[PDB]
Amino acid sequence: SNPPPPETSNPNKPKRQTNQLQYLLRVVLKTLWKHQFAWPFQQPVDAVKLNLPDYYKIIKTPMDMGTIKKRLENNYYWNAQECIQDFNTMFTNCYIYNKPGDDIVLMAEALEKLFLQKINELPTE
Ligand SMILES: CN1C[C@@H](Cn2c3c(c4ccccc42)C(=O)NCC3)CC1=O
Repeated sequence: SNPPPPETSNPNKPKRQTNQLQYLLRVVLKTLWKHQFAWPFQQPVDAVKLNLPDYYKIIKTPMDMGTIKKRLENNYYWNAQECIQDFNTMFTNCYIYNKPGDDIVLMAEALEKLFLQKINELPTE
């Protein structure tokens, strides 16, 4: 009914950290996760429960911070850009599905503002 949970662990992928991946987990994710607006974004959108039966028709690639958090904890990302893309996909999804001015879009905008500020201080590759 809902799409399967996105993959958060990669078998046979070696454990490798980078400065940027460390920053994305220990600074960026940590700051966004504790924000008062984080909660709609802490797990996949359950469009069946939330009565959004057109959501998956519009959103071909769902993404959320719970998935990102698990991916970072599991060292699923090969590089920081994959993780940054997941954050960007999450925000884009919100902006192309919901009416501007709806609470959820205002919440996404506040989280993205903080995200982009932290990304301005991303360590150089
Ligand atoms: C990440 N999500 C959550 C989904 C459910 N949803 C919506 C609002 C909303 C507000 C607070 C929690 C969930 C909310 C809102 O303002 N207008 C309608 C949609 C839509 C979406 O893209």
